[PDB]
Amino acid sequence: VVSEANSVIVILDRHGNIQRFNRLSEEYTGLKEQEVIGQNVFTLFMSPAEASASRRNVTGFFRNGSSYEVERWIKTRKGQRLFLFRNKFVEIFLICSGTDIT
Ligand SMILES: CCCCCCCCC/C=C\C(=O)O
Repeated sequence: VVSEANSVIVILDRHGNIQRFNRLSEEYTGLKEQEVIGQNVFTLFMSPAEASASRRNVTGFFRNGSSYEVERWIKTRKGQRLFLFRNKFVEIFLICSGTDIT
């Protein structure tokens, strides 16, 4: 293996259901891409408080959408971890470019 990635890259739809789930995201969660595509990212990987605020962002972003950055406490195999996500359209899908800033 010649190289690795430094960012958790998850692609979502307006409902928050996962479409792509890169390799670093699997290592953080123990769940492979095949398991989580079609699954809701909010209920899977964040608490109710974070899920609430995030789900409104994604829904609001798909209405009047401008690229933005967000800090979201994510729920991983080693407890919660804070990620900076750079979010933007590809318009059906939302690319989430995350960095563990814990
Ligand atoms: C362990 C996988 C974590 C992927 C979670 C995606 C978070 C993307 C954040 C999107 C909208 C927001 O909250 O403003």
